[PDB]
Order: sequence, then C-alpha cells, then structure tokens
Amino acid sequence: CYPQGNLSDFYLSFCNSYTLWELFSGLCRQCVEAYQDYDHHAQEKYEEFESVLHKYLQSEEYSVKSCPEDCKIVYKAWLCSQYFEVTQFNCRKTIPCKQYCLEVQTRCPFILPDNDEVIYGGLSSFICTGLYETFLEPECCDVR
Amino acid sequence: INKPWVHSLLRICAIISVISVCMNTPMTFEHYPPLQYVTFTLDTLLMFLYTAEMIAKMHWCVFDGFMVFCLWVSLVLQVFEIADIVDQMSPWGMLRIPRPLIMIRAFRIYFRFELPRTRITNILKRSGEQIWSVSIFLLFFLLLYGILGVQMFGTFTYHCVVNDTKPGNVTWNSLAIPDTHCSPELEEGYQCPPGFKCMDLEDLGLSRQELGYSGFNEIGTSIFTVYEAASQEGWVFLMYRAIDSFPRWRSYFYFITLIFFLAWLVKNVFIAVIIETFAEIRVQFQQMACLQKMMRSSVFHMFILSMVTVDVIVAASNYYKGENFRRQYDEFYLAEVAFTVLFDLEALLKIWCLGFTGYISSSLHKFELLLVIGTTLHVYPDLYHSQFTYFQVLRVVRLIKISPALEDFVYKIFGPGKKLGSLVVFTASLLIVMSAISLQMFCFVEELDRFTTFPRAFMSMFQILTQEGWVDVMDQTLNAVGHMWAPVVAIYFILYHLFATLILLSLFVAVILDNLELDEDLKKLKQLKQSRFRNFCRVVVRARFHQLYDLLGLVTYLDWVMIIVTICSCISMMFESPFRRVMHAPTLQIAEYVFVIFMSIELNLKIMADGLFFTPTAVIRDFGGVMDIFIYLVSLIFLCWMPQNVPAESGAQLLMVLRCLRPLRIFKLVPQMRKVVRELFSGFKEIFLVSILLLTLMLVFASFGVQLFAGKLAKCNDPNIIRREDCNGIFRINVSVSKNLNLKLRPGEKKPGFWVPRVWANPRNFNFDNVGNAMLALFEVLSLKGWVEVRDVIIHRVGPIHGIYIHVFVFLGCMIGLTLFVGVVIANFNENKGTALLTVDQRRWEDLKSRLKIAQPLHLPPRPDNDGFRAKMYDITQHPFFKRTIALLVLAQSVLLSVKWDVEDPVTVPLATMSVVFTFIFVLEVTMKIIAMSPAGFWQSRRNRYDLLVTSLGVVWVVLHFALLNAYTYMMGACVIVFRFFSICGKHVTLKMLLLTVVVSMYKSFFIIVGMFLLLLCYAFAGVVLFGTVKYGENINRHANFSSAGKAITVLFRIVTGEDWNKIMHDCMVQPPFCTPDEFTYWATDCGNYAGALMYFCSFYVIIAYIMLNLLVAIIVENFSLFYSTEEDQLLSYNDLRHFQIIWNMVDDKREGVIPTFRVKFLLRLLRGRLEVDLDKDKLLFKHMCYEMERLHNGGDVTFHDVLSMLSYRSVDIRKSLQLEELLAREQLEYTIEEEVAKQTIQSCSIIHSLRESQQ
Ligand SMILES: CC(C)CCC[C@@H](C)[C@H]1CC[C@H]2[C@@H]3CC=C4C[C@@H](OC(=O)CCC(=O)O)CC[C@]4(C)[C@H]3CC[C@]12C
Ligand SMILES: *[C@@H]1O[C@H](CO)[C@@H](O)[C@H](O)[C@H]1NC(C)=O
Repeated sequence: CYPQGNLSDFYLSFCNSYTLWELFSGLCRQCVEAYQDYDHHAQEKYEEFESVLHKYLQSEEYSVKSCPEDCKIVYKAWLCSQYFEVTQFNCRKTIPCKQYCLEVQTRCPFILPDNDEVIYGGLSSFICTGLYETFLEPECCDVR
Repeated sequence: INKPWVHSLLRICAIISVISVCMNTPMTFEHYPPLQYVTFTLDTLLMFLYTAEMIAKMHWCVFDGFMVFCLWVSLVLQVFEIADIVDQMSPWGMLRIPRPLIMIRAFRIYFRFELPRTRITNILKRSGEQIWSVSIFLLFFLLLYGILGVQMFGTFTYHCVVNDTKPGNVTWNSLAIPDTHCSPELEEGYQCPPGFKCMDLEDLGLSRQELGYSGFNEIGTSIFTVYEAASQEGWVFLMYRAIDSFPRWRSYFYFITLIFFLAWLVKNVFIAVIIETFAEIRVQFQQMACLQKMMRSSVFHMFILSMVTVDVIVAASNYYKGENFRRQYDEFYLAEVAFTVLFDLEALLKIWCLGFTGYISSSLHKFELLLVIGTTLHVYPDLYHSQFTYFQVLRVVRLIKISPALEDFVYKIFGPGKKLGSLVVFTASLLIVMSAISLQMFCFVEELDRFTTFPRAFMSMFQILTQEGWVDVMDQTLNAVGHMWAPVVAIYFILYHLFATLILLSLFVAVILDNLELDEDLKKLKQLKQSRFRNFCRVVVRARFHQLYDLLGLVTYLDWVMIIVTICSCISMMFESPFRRVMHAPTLQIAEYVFVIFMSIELNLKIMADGLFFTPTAVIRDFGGVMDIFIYLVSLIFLCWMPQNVPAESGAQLLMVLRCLRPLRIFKLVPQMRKVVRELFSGFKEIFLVSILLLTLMLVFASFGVQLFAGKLAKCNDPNIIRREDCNGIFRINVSVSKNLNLKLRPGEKKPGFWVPRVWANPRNFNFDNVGNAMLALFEVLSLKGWVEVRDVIIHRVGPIHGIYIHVFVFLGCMIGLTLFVGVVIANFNENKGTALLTVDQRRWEDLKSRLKIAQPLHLPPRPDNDGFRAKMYDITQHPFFKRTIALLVLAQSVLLSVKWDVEDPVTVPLATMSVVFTFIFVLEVTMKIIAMSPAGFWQSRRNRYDLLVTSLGVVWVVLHFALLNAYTYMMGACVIVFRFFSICGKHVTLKMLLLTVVVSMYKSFFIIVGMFLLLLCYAFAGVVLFGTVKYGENINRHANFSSAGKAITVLFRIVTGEDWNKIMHDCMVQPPFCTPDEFTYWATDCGNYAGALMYFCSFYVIIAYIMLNLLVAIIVENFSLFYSTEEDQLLSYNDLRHFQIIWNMVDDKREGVIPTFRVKFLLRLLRGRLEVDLDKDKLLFKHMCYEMERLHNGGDVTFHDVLSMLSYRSVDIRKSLQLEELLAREQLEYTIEEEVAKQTIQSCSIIHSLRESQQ
C-alpha cells in the first residue's frame, strides 16, 4: 500500500495490479527505474486506447452486457500483463493472464481497422487466436 | 491477295496487334526491359504486312487505312520513346488509343448472316429507336429524382468533431470513430453526445476532393449521385448519411421510391427492349467380346460414375489440419493417382473397344479424353495442386449423365451453342478492347495503380461490369487526373457502365430466354397437331356476401374474420422486442389469445363442416391447410406454454421463431395470393435443376479452392511482419475513421489507432480451409457483394495467377449462372399466362387487340367558325409549334429547382420570382384553350384536368408567396414546379407509353409485392427474435439492427439489394469469445446464432433476390410489349390509329360514338394515309368492308370499336397472326361477306387485301 513515485507493499503508479516483489521475483535504482519506465510506456499506450475509445459514439449501445468501463478495465489489465510478463502471488482470485486477451474482445466494441495497406475482410482491431492455435502458465489477479 | 491464307494470317496478326498494344505500357517495360523492344519488333512487322496489304489492294477499307495510319504513328512514337527524347510517362502514349480497335478485323468475316443486310439494318433501326426512347425515359427519371434530392437534401458537410476545434486544422484525429454526420437542429437528424460538436467541414477550409463527390449540392452532383444509387451500389450508406443529416421520413420515402422505380422497373425496361429485339430477330428471320460386351454394360457405367463421385469427394475432403501436417506425396495424392490410373485405363479400354476413330467421334468422349490427358499430367509432382487441378475437378461434370432430365434441361437452356458462344466471345472481346483503351488512356497518370498494366486494367473493367465498387474505380481515376479532364473521364466511365449493365447483362438474359422458348416452326406445328349439428357449421362456413360487391364476396365471412384477425395479430407482433416480450407484456397477449381462440373456432367450424381427410373440400386437403394447422398448433402451444425464460438456441426459441410464420396465412386466405404462389411454384422443377447446376459449379470451384487455398489465406494483421515466426507481441493498428473522406495526413500528425496483439489469422468473412467454408465463400461471391475483397485477398496472399480462379467463377456463376434463374422465372410466367406457345405474330396480334380495346375516340371538339376570336385562338393552340413550345417551357421551369430554394439564401429570391412569370405564362396557355375549346371541351381531356390543377396551384402559390413570403411558400412553389415537370410525360408519345408501361406494371405487380412484403415480415419477426440483441460488429450498427420490427424490416429491404448482406450475416454469427453468453434468457446475451444466421440470411437472399424479384421483370417485359409500339408493315400503328380517330371525328360531327351504316362508306372514302381504300383501283375491298359494317348488325349503326376492329382484321395476314379458332371464324366471315356481295352483284389494307385475294 505504498505506490512508488517488504517489497510486497510497493505497487506501481499505473499498473496498480503489480508489486515490486512480483517484478523482482519474476522479471535498486537499476531495475526499479526500468520498471517505472515500462509503466510510463504502458500509461501512454492506454491513454492512446482511451483516446480512440472516447471517439466511439456507439459506446452505450454496442452491447447489452458490456460497457466502456469493463472494456477499459480489461484492456488496461491486458496491457499491463503484456508489459510485465510475470506471475502474481498475493492475488485472492487468480486468472490465467492470457484469458484477459479474450475478455477484451468479449467486452470491448468492434473497432473496424483501416483497409489501405491490407484487407482485413471483417476482422476486428483486437484479436487473440490465430489460424488453428491453442491459446491456453502465468497467473494474474482478477480485477474484473 | 488472291491467297486464302493471307486473310487468316491477317486476323491472327490483328489479334497479335491488340495483344502488343495491350503490352506497350510504361510499368510493363520497367518490370520487363526486353519487352520494351519486342513490342517495337512486332508493330514494325505488322505495320509492314498491313501497309503492303492495302497498297496491294489499291495497286470498310477506310477503317484499314486509318488503322494502318495509327500503327505508323504508334511505331514512330515508340521510336522516339526508345531514344529517351519523349518521356515514357508522357501523355503521348494516348496516341495508341485507337490501336485496340484493330480487334474488329479479327471477327469481321463472321458478320455474314443468312439474310440480306437490309433486315439487319431494319432490326437495328427498330431496336435503337426503342433504346433511345427508354434512354430519354431514364434521363427524365434521373432529372426528376435529382431535383427532388437537391430540394429535400443539402450538402452533407455537417460532422461531429471534438469540442474544441478551430477552422483550418481539421484532421483525422478530429472526427469520431467511425465518422458520423449530424444535424445543426435540436430535434432533426442525429445529435452527437457531449464532448462533440456538429460543425460544417466545408467551412473549416476543406476542399471538396477531401470530402467527396456524391451529394445533393447542385443539379449535376445530385443527378450523378442518383445514377450511382440506381445501380444499388452504396445507396444505403448515402441513406444513412441523409437520415443523420436530415429528417428520417424524407430519406425513407426518397430512397425507397428510388430503389423501387429506378433500380427495378426502369432498369427492367431495357431487358424488355432487348427481349423484343430478339423477338423481332426471330420474326424477320421467319419471314422467308469378353471385354467389349462388358464395357457397354449398365453396371460398368454406374461403377465409373460412382468412382468419379468417390474421386471428387476424396479430393475435396483434404481440409487444412495445420502447418505440421501435409506432404507432396500425401495419401490424398496416392488416391488421386489411383483414380487417374483407373480412368486412364477406362479411356484406353474404350478406345481399344470402339477404336480411336469411333471413340473420339463423341463429344462426351472428347471431353473424357481431355480430362484424362489433363489429370495424367496433374499427377506429376511438379504439377500436383497447380492450375492443372482444374481438369481433375471437372470430372464431376461426368455425373451430369446420371440424370437424363437434367441433361435434357442443360441441352435446352443452353440451346444451340452458337448463340451463347458468340455472346461470350463478344463479351470477352469487348472487355479486352475496353481494357486496352482504358490502359492506353491512363497508363501514364501518376498515383493511379488501377491501369498501370493490362491485367489491372482488365480487373478494373471487370469490376465496373460487375457493379461492385465501380464508383470507387471512377472516383480514384477522377482524383488521379486533374479536375480539367475529370468531366470527360466521368462521362466515359458512365457511358461504359451504362452500355455494360443495360445492354450486355440484358443480352445474356435475352439469349437465355430465347433458348428457353420453342422456335416458330415447332410452335406452329404443335398448334397444328392439337387442332344434425353439421348443418349449422355448413351454413356458417359457406355463408358469404359493381366491384365493391365483388370484393365483399371475394371470400366467406369466416375467411374475412380470419384475415382481419391475422392482420391484427401481425400488427400486434410488430410491437414485440427483445425487451418488450409477449410473455411479460399483457397488452401484447390480447391479440395472441384472440388469434388462437378465433382460429380454433374457425377450424372446428370447418372440420365439422367438411371433415379433415378423404372429402372433396376438406380442411387439410392441400399444403395450405397443412400450413394453417401447423401455424395453429404452434400458436396454441406457445400460448399455453408462455415460457418466461427462453434460452438462446433452445426449443422455446425455435417455437418463437416458428410463431413468426403467421403472416403466411394471408397466402391461403386471399385467392390472389394463392394464385401467385401456384403460378410461382409451377416452375419449381426448372428452378431446382438450375439450383443443381449452380451447386455443381460451386462444388467444382470449392474443391479447387480447398486444394489450392487451404491455410494459405492466413496472415499477420501487422502489415510490417511477413513471416509467421515474427507475428508475436503487439503493434499499433490504425482504426477506420472514414472511407468516404479523403483527408490527407500531415507530416507531423499520427493516424488514430491503438495497440493490439499480433495474430496470424484468416479473414473473418471467408476462407478455404474446408469444403463448407469454400462453398459458403463462393455462395457469397455469387451475389457480387464484397467479392472484390476476396479477389484482392486471393491475389495478394496466394498469388496473382489465382486471380483467374475468381474471375472465371464470377463469370460462369453470375453472368450466366444467375441469369438462368431470370430466364426460367420469366418463361414459367409466360407459360402460366398462356403466351409461350404462341408465335411472335400472334403475341403482337394479342397486344394490338388489347391496345385497340383500351383505345377510345379522340373527344376533342371541332374548330369553330362563327367567331374569329375562338377560331383564331384555336388555330393558334392546336399548332404543333405551340405544343412543343409549351413542352420546352415546362422543361425549362424545372431548371429553376437546380438549387435548393432556401430562405437563408439570396439565390432563391430571383429564381422564385422567375418561376412566377412562368406560372403566369402557363395560365395564359390554359386560359387560351378555355377560349379555344370552351370549358365543356377543355374539361374533356383528362390531361387538361392535371394542367388546370397544377396551374391553379401555381396561382395560389404566387398569391401566398407575394403575400406572406416564407419557407412554406418556397416549399409549395417547389412542389408546384415538380408537379408541372411531371406533367411533361403527357407531351411526349414514347415517354407517355413508357410511363404507362411502368405504372401498369406497378399496378399488376401489387399482389407479388404484397407477398414479398409478407415474406419479409415473417423474416423480420424471426430476425427480431433471433438477432434482436447482437453485439455491434462490422455492419450491425446504429442503423442496421434487429432490435425492432421496423429496424428489421428496413435492414431486410437493404439486404434485398445485397448491400453488404454477407457482412451482416457474419456479424449475426458472432459467438464466444467474441460475446458474453447467457444460460437463462436470449435477451440477456450479446451473442448471435451461427447456423440460425446462415439459414436465415441465405434463404432470404435466395428466395427474394434470385426468384421473386424476377417476377417483376417478367411483368414489365409483358406490359412493355402491351403499350410500346412502333410503325410496322403488318399491324396498325399509333400514327394509323390517331389518323383514324381524326377522320372519325371529321366524319362524325355527333359524339354519340355510333356512326350510321351509310356514313361508314363516307368514313372509308374519307380515310387517307396508310389506310386509304382507293375506289378507283380497289372497289372490291371497299364494297367488302362496307357490306361487313352493314351486316355486323341488322342495319344497326356500328360503333367506333367496330370499324376499328374491321380495319385491324383487314390490315394483317390473318393466317399468320390469328389462331386456329379465330382464324377459321374470321376467314368464314370474310368469305361469307365476299360471296354474298358477289351474289348481290346481279397500303397495309390494300396490300393485305391483295395477299388475300391473290392467294384465293
Ligand atoms: C483470348 C485472346 C484472343 C486474347 C486474350 C488477350 C491475351 C492473350 C493477351 C493480350 C494482352 C496480354 C497481356 C499484356 C500484359 C500483360 C502484363 C505483362 O507484364 C506484367 O504482368 C507486369 C506487371 C507486374 O507484374 O507488375 C505480363 C503479360 C500480360 C499478362 C499479357 C498476357 C497475355 C495477354 C492478356
Ligand atoms: C497506420 O498509418 C500510418 C500512416 O500514418 C502507417 O505508416 C502505418 O503503417 C499504418 N499502420 C498499419 C498497421 O498499417
């Protein structure tokens, strides 16, 4: 409960779902400042996602079960998991971090990608599984 | 040039010349240096042999001279180009634009028909005059809808941008995702939420090239947009933009009426014109041991066909497993090798038995040995799974021999090979020539990659032909060339599109139909060949009731009650939604209960009256009764159950979906709808055989795709990654903001997008991994909607060679395959109506009879004489110059609506005022007739009624405008101008005939439209219950939904036009992990239905587009020939009947319609023109006609129609126009008249009288 600005009491600024204990156990100036740099990069990417999502006027209609809140939550979770490929241990509720990917495409709207340098043919902007591949290992918190 | 080989070689060299000019391209030389010279090596040769060929003829040839001049010019240009003095990217290349036309010489000697070319000239005269008439009709409709759009819509430049945005700096990051239009008002159009503001993009220093071209700014842009929408290409999105920018009712009315009138009827008038062209062609062409015996065994044939089936199935069963499973010597390869050896032995044994001479004589065996040769080469490792695979997948054609019915149907519908073969050859040649012309026209324009090589130009022309995205090709080409040449380029593209869609695609339908009809020889010869409590129920069921009394007695009282109850239940079901269920909303159950209870009674009242089975008029006697009791049981079970929880993909949901078939009771309760269904299903056999042919084609091409495209369409969604190994991590993907705006990006600006995972996946809408995936992809391609995406994906991810695969199918499945449905439907329609076995002359005689029955005397009064006033003004009124001047004035007043009449705008004030003058002018016109012919006479014509109506409205508008002056007055004036413009159809003869055709087709099509609407309503209810809550996807958006019955109806109507229907289908197929499912209810989940969506959408599209939509075509093709007529040498012309009406009014001062039998001789003596009966040279015809009009009645005065029918009979060869019954009756009557006059002894008309008497 000491967001940096026992190492298991110091969480990151943006990726609040991670602790210095988890980072050092998986992935002090040396690595701490690198972790905060990764945090800043993830913050920038998530701010870009939020910029693209606020311009989606169909935010309160694309789904009867999902809202922009859960979409943003799961997307930030997935982004932080991709930036910190580590395993959490103090989580009370566990979830296979890869699952977060699915959650995104389950709770976020269908954003149409542009067709200039490639024809997607109805493919969404956010997809998880490829042509015949076993999607699912690390374990993260369930912040849903 | 006495040698015969020289002409063959010259044809070959003309083909080679077009081939060479098609290859003389800058990019082609850049990618292949040596070609740059080989081209120069060909022309220099050709240019000699051609030159030497003309001089040799000097010591249609003007064409040869001009073309050899063009060759010389092209060769000198290429000489200077190789010298680097003339840039290869210069417009000088256009010097070769005429060279492709040399291809005409290749197919010139084949213009030798079996008849004098005068017949061809006359046929083309007729067909071209009718084509010009229908083109003027289309222009009238286009101008009408253009002014309507300019007045009802404006410039769609109001978009929502982020709150704080100032002019000049509008960028990609300013618009919403996706870009949305809006309205500056507060209750009209779309209002975007907080954080965004509606602003005019054109005001923020944005060029129109960036915004687009389509719109309703002025008359020209509006007409362009209207013509684009008439092709049913990108009109729904225009409609969406309009609904966002302006009120909804405007867009709905406008666009739905445009699709109904322009995109359908007016476009079917061209098909009718081409069909009548073929009919006229037909008319003018008619006016003149141990192993030998076993081989022939039935078991061996069955065994060979079974082995062919097993072979095709095993070949198509090799689906994609994974990158870890496949080999070039797989088990499928060994099975194919075994089957190839088997069939090769099969062919060699046939040859050994029947000898190669007798074996090769058969066409089927020709094809079999060709397949043998092609497959024995395909089993070679280097050729396995290559373009040779075609041969293998053609083996299935052999199976066509198992069903003799399908074989004979193929032989029939494809008719003599020559017709459709020549049509295909002409299509290919014209495509090649137009592609070459467009190439040499745009091969040099920079930043335009659509005509940089001949393959791309051919692809562009083919795309324009298929109408899928042709507007995009045109827009790209226009943006490429400067705004100075943009108008001429647009005119060229529009002319090509017109000729390709309204002539060629119509020629295909015409050829298929003509082949589906018998020829006049066999038609003629075939027509020659065939010369208690039960009493109360009975009373209550069988009790029933001008034409109002006929309508009230159309059905029984009980059937009327059932019709009203069904309509009420349907109106109630229209209010059901995924969130307002009939199970939880009592107000919606009322109707339900009614429909059940009432229906029950009805059933019983009928059962107890007619039993159920084994009676003449039972209740469950037809399929209609079975459907009725099925609907009843479904409704009763649902009412008694009323499940409060309906899980998705459950039995309760299936019950709910089946409950949507209630509107089909109107098909059984209304006699006319029963007639529609019966007449449609009478051709189900031919429909089924055409479906089997299309399924065979799709199976062939799906097998090919699966063996050659399996797993090869997957790619990394990151365009920067190439290999599957590096397709991991994340990357910044760009989101699609707008595909209508061409807003360029700045050097210091980033496109809107966000970070996503890198994945190696196929397209969501199609793939060729299994046989089912490939079959569904090709079924979607068959609709020509989104097929350019498949083309591009196959050309990019697999290879450019395979661009052939997608282009042949689209030609055999769409230009020919789907045409078969049109032909079959129209032929079954004509057969049901009873005009299929009649020769063309008999059809024309029937049409003339109808036209003369609907004709009435020209009731215009005579020219006064007592008063110089009225006489002078009457002479001035009925002068053709005055009529055409008033027509030109009516046409010019409509030009005042070229700009939107607006109170915010000053340009309106002059225009309106100008129109006022026009109005006054028109008054005078009307007024002068009210003085020329007197109110009694002026009110005689029903056209003058409309004239006076609109003129009175215009006067009222002038008063209210120069008295109040407001927006409502301007709208009234615009409506008045539109009405007076619509009045123009009464000034033109052929325009009047064509609008009569269209309106009478709309009238006679009423019940077919009603049945289509009933099917659409059943499908709409089913869709609201199936996909009512489906997560928004590619095309399921704020506009396209199934949340309401109206939303479903509108999206289904859009689907009827095919506008991205497969995208909606794939959107409704969404399943986890792309949606959150629910185990309880179906209205609490954002998931779709895979198989449900497939069934729904595929069946709807098939039934509506491929079958019922053609029913309208037929009707048009009918009423067209019923109303449109041209001057002929065998029947009565429009000129003839107008002259007859004139002379009738001249000889009959009275207007009782009857003429004394002694005044009939006066009428005949007075009849001049093409109907003159000369008494100095033709006294016999005159005497016969007089005696006929005197005998028709025992001295009673005859009728206008009586004399008209006499002249009709006396103006055509009865033996070639009448049928057995009427021909015999008429010949008997005429010979009776003749011999009676003989005993009493003690020009078209004249020419046919000579025919008759001389033949006697
Ligand atoms: C059916 C008969 C009567 C006429 C059919 C026309 C073809 C036989 C000829 C005419 C034009 C020729 C084409 C002219 C241009 C090209 C492009 C040329 O060079 C490229 O494709 C470079 C483009 C690139 O790959 O970037 C390859 C040959 C090709 C396809 C030629 C293939 C053979 C074509 C289609
Ligand atoms: C997005 O657009 C930019 C142009 O600003 C381009 O460089 C980039 O490659 C695009 N991204 C993708 C994934 O195509």
